[PDB]
Amino acid sequence: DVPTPYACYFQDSATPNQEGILELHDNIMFYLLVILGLVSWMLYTIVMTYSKNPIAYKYIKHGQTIEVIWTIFPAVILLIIAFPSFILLYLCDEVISPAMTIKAIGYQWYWKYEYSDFINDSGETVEFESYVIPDELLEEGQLRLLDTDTSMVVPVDTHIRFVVTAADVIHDFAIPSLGIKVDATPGRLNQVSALIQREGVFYGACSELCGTGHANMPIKIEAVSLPKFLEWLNEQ
Amino acid sequence: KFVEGLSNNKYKIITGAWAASLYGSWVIVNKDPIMTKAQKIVQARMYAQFITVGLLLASVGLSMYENKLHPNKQKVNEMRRWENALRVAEEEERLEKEG
Amino acid sequence: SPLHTVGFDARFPQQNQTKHCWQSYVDYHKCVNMKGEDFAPCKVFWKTYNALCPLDWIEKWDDQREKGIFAGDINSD
Amino acid sequence: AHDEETFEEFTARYEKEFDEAYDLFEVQRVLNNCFSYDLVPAPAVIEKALRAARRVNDLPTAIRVFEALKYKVENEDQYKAYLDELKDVRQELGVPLKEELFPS
Amino acid sequence: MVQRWLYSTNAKDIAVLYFMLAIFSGMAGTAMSLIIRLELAAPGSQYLHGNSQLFNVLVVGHAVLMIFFLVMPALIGGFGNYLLPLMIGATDTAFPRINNIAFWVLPMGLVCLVTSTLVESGAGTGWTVYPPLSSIQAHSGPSVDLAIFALHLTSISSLLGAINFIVTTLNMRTNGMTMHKLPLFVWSIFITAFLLLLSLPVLSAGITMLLLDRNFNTSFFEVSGGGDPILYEHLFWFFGHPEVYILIIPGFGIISHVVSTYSKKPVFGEISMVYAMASIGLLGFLVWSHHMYIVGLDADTRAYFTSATMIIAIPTGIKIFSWLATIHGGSIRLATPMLYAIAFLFLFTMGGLTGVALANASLDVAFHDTYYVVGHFHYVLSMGAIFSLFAGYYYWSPQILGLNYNEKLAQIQFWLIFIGANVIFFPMHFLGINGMPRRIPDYPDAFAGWNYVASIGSFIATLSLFLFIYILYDQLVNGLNNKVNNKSVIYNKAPDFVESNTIFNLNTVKSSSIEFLLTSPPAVHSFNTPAVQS
Amino acid sequence: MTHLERSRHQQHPFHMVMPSPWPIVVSFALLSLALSTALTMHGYIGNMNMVYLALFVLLTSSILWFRDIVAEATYLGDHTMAVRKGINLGFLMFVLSEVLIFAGLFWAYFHSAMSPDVTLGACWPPVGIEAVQPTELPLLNTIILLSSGATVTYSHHALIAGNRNKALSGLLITFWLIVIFVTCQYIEYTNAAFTISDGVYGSVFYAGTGLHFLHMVMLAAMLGVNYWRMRNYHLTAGHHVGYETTIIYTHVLDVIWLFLYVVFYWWGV
Amino acid sequence: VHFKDGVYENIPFKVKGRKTPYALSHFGFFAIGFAVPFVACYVQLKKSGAF
Amino acid sequence: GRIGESWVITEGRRLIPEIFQWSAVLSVCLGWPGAVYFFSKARKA
Amino acid sequence: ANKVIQLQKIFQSSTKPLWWRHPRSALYLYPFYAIFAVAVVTPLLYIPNAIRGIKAKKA
Ligand code: HEA
Ligand code: HEA
Ligand code: CUA
Ligand SMILES: [Cu+2]
Ligand SMILES: [Mg+2]
Repeated sequence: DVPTPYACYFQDSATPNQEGILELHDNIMFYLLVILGLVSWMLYTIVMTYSKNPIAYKYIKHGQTIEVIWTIFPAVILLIIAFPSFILLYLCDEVISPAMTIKAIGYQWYWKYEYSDFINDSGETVEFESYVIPDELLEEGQLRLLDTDTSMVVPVDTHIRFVVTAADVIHDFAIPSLGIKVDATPGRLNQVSALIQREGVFYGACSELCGTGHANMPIKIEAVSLPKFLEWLNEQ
Repeated sequence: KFVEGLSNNKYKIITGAWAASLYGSWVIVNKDPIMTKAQKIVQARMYAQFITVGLLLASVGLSMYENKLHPNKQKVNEMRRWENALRVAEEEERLEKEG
Repeated sequence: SPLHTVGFDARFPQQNQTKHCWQSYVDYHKCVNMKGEDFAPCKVFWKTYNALCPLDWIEKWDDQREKGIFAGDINSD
Repeated sequence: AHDEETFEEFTARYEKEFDEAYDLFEVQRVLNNCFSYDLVPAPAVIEKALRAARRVNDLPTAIRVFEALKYKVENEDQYKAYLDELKDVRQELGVPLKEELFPS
Repeated sequence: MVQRWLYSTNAKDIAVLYFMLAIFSGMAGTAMSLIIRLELAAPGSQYLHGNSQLFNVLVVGHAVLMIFFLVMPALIGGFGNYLLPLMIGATDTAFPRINNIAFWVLPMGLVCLVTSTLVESGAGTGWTVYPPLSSIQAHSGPSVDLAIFALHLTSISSLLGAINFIVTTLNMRTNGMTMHKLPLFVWSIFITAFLLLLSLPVLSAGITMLLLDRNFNTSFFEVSGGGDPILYEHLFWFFGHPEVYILIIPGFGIISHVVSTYSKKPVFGEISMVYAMASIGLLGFLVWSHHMYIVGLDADTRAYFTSATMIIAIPTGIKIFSWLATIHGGSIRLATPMLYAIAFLFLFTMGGLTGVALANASLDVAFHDTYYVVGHFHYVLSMGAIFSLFAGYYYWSPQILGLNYNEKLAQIQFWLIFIGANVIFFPMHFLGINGMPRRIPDYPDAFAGWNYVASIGSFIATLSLFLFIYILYDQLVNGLNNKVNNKSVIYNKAPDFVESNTIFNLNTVKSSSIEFLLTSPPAVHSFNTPAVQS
Repeated sequence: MTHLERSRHQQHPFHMVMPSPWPIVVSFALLSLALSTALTMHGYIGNMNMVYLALFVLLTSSILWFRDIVAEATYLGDHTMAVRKGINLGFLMFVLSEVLIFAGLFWAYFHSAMSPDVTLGACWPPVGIEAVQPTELPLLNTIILLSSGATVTYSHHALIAGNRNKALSGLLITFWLIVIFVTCQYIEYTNAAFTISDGVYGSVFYAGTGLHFLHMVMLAAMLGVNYWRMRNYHLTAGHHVGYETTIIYTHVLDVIWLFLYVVFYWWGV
Repeated sequence: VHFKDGVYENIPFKVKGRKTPYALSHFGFFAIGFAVPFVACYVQLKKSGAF
Repeated sequence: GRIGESWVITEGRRLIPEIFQWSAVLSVCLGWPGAVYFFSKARKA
Repeated sequence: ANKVIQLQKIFQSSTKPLWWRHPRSALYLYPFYAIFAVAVVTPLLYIPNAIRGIKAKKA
């Protein structure tokens, strides 16, 4: 969810998409570390046993057997690597039957979230601009530069598909915990799906250049249970 | 009655005929074994573009040969799409009410 | 309990949805200008554009419709 | 010829290439081209190399044959069972080895 | 002397000037890298107080200056201009005034790029200068216009050098060079000069479309008005991937030559290696949108591009396997360009493996505009092209300059840049997979350790370049004394085992290309007569 | 012949160019042009007088460079057959680079045309913009290029043959033919319903046709230079590489005009 | 005219016969090269804030 | 080979001491982030 | 007007450089040197006026 000092792994799982991305990255790294180990072992063995070699086998310049095996081995490993990424790419675009929708339109150096599925029985759509808390009005426990005074809040255990766009410079809606990253270009709406499997906060940042206020542009998504979300949406 | 399907693809037939025209002009002109490669290429290109822009007006005559058979297009295909867009709304909300 | 929305349209399954909002908006203004001036099950289109595309786009297109400089004209007489 | 060379064609080709050399550059050149192949040559090659180094009348290339061979072989049992096969040529030609010449 | 350095249509005295602007601009770009990584060392507003626009200006200056004014000159311009006529036996290149105007329109691109960072605070977009971030509404001023006029001038320089190289190795070869007998660096400069004139026209068209919708009121990417900014991403990255393949292919040529000559062995299957390099060249156009997996392409075209970037990945693999095969079984003489050649293999295999981790269009949604990407390209660009650049200089400059360097200082320079650059870009992977975005002035203070470790490394990587500057000085004022007084290495190819010293002094240089047979600093008319070959 | 009067020559066919001061001057002028047109686009200098003189000094330095190359090619006499094949292949690769700029412009047209945005009315051409019909003036200035190609190819094949009165007549009438093309193209520009700012359609349309417009006015300057040095007896019967260069250029300009014309005037309306 | 060749007639620097030491020119070249981004930072830090 | 110490033993003797130093140089060419994390205050130092 | 061999006999037989070897080449290069020096030194006095930010006096 949130980053940790001196960490060397992913911000952990919330969505089936992020679980699939974590499993796929570990499978790809498991297939890559064999190649890295044998490349480093070949380099070490060669440069520490042929440096103290006084003659050079200069009459070895081609061999077809070992040439075609080292050109057919990376094709095999790359087919095995590309075999599950097709499954993830073709399932992470499957947005059949979501529950509710969000718009996450990003202006210059803030976001503006809006819900308009009409169960708020005041009648209207609900919007809020979601400015960063400036870093002198922090009050004794608040995470620096990625906190927000007005969070987005989503429910648990419903598929939510949110579209995203801008009104200016190309932004990016990017949370690494939910595995969601999509460029908010000002011309088109871009939709991505989510199924958040546990309550709690999730932090993210803008991951496209916006100009001066690129760092002062965070995303804070609290995921609460469905009755508390219904109460919040009716009250707000 | 074939004008519908092979006049929907005008600018595929024109481009394929241009490529085949340059090929069938080049294989004719290169059989003369006296000239430079460049003169053969530019003569083949000239013959090809002449027959291609000559066919571009034949397709205009064919285009109004299609236009009498289908009057005032681009605007009544839009309303066929609109009828298929209204049926998909009524079929859906009637089962939303009784489902 | 309920949280229903537009579901999944078969015409626009891609990642972009700008044509989906623009077509739903122009077809709302094509239903309620043509068959009957307001009484319908073409509130589906209203639900769809008001769910999908943002308020600045809706305000810009409605002021363009008022001034008459709308892009895809809505069969108005 | 990029087709492979069998051992008999190897030793016949190189014996007829050690017989023809006349200068010192030629003997050291064909000795380097014989040793920088993959196999170690049979002593039918190397006693002819010793004779071809005797024909040019210089000593240390009739010693570096033996040290290059000690670098060539896989252990020292092969080296000892090799060196007792070139005993009398080393005797009547009078060349030394390295380990007895430079004791260290 | 004015007609020998200002008019100077001779391809030997243009390459020295190329190298002088290369070392000047590389010093400026690494000053910018030092300032960036010095400001990012700790959370909270460091040395430049506030002022994120200045940091954006500094990072676009570092990126575009060190790409288009150090690596592309000191690999294409300098090394091709000095060596491509000197390996195929041309007396010097065809169209000589064309590669004089290429050099002389480089530093005016440099001076307009320098004065672009002073007027109206400045162009900050990053080197991939995007709309509507750079259109006149969100970025006003004459700054980014001068910043892309620099790209127009550098684009013109590299294309003129490309046409020059292509014709001068398609016609003026020597007597016996057939269509496949050239040394592999000639083939690298060949294929790179093809990719230049097949790629950068699209770049210059896209960025002049950016200029005339900035100032001439057109609407190519101004979206309220018809256009779309996705068309710039297409039109830019159609050059943007062939640009780095252009920057890395002469690196492959240099590394092939130095591992061929420092292991006393020919390269394992030179014909298959040049087929792999040429297929990498003709295949590097078909994968241009692996930098655009996020913007909203379909899953079908994303599936195509994540299929095709792995077939991009395979011939680089067979090239690295042939490099391991040609250093296997050798007689490896560990001098200072051979050390850089050995380090390049490991430090580029590492970046290529994390590159194919990036190449999955599935996996790019967790890694885009994130310091994992910086860890990948600051491996395969930095360590790749510049370890090949150092293995070009430390291997060729005793022949070109005619002054032998110091050897122990060269080895402490190699180990200092190796350690002090491996400590920078390795924590960038942990910063990436923990969630740090790119181009931030600084960050939420969770990941406060790896930035400090990278900043304590960048000072080592700068001190090694200061020692490289002292290596240049010690080579320039103590060349003959390093020839005589036993501080250097003199013979790069050692005598073989059974060869005497009196026999090594007959055949001193056992080369396979022409360049190590010309005398130190070579004559201005080297090939009076052609250089025959069978 | 004698060795003594064989070693008094070049010993290889390739060109050895004396040090000439026209990379440095035209590079100076290119820098001044770039900075002055980056400086006057924002109102820092008052008028366009300085970008005018910068463009003029670039033009006159490059025409002095071409003066130096025609003097070296036909007076000092170094362009032998190896150097001739070299400069021929160099011009072929330069024009292969120009057609890729044209391909980038066609990529822009196709990408914004076959997927039209929702602010254009979702139809190509957009709403309200009266598109140019392809059959009135486009038909004249697409048949005039074919007639220009036919007369420049018979002027070429009369130059190889030996007659002067035919090989000069073809060059004169192809010069006046394509300048009649350029003038009626300007006539087409000065009464058209959309400008370069009116939407994306006018933008990419005027970008493509204006780049072809500037390319053929540069071709007309090239052909005027070639007619001058054909009248002044520079062009021979077997050493006309600077004329084969421009006929290759005008034939590829004709075919890229027909591509531009078809997909800019028939499919795009 | 073929320009005459030597060990120090291939570079624009004159090294052996001078009046000033070579270290002055050789380190001032990279001094101005290393100090052009510092003067860019100074002219950008006096235009907006302080310094 | 045929006569001598066997090739399995005479190449195991050459390569088995090489595996441990390869593991050392790889564990200190990729494992120094562990050594810099070990002394910092995040490990309650 | 068939004046190519006289120009060749002049151009081969001189010591002056190529861009100064013609008879009428004094009228082509002195005004060029003047206008080129003016046209390239003139934006380098307008660049500090742009660095200071002071625009023109137009309208
Ligand atoms: C040429 C490519 C290149 C190289 C070598 C480098 C090397 C360095 N770079 Fe980077 N960098 C980029 C190109 C490069 N960079 C690009 C394209 C971006 C993206 C910008 C964006 O997207 O916004 C970027 C971004 C970038 C970031 C990420 C910032 C961010 O976007 O958030 C950082 C942070 O550390 C950085 C700093 C450094 C430092 C300290 C080095 C150090 O390694 C520098 C030390 C290097 C040397 C010491 C090399 C030797 C120098 C010589 C001059 C040798 C001379 C020899 C010869 C001429 C033969 N640059
Ligand atoms: C020098 C130019 C250069 C080179 C050569 C590469 C090499 C590669 N790169 Fe990289 N890359 C960049 C320049 C380059 N890159 C730049 C400039 C960016 C940042 C752009 C920005 O600003 O956004 C970037 C970032 C980047 C992205 C964009 C991600 C993003 O921004 O969202 C991608 C996407 O696919 C990528 C992938 C690859 C791959 C697969 C290779 C391959 O070519 C690597 C090939 C090497 C190997 C594969 C290893 C050796 C092979 C073996 C050991 C055999 C076994 C291997 C296998 C079986 C796989 N890198
Ligand atoms: Cu919004 Cu960065
Ligand atoms: Cu790429
Ligand atoms: Mg991006």
